[PDB]
Amino acid sequence: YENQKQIANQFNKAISQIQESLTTTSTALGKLQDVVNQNAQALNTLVKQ
Amino acid sequence: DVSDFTDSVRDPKTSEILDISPCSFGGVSVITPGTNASSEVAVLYQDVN
Ligand SMILES: *[C@@H]1O[C@H](CO)[C@@H](O)[C@H](O)[C@H]1NC(C)=O
Ligand SMILES: *[C@@H]1O[C@H](CO)[C@@H](O)[C@H](O)[C@H]1NC(C)=O
Repeated sequence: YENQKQIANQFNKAISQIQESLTTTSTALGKLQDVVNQNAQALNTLVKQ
Repeated sequence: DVSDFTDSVRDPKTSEILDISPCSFGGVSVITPGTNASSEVAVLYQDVN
């Protein structure tokens, strides 16, 4: 309660930084991309055979 | 094609280029309320207009 304004400001600033890091570039979503790739590699070998 | 099927042909009389597409095929699913409940079903033809 005695420091509520500081906590609110740095909460808002942290959300802004997360938004910027998702905006500019993101390999952080590699795990969802990695799931996508091994499926498409699985079918490309099935058509190849 | 990549799986060694012919997809385009040239007409040996009029020299017109023709594309070849498969005839429709898919799966069939049967939706039932249960034999003890009723003898009716509904049919789902998968992946077709
Ligand atoms: C082949 O014959 C058809 C009719 O018999 C004709 O329309 C066509 O132009 C002919 N093609 C050639 C290459 O002579
Ligand atoms: C299915 O085909 C009919 C007749 O060709 C067409 O009117 C309809 O829009 C089609 N629906 C699709 C492509 O989802």
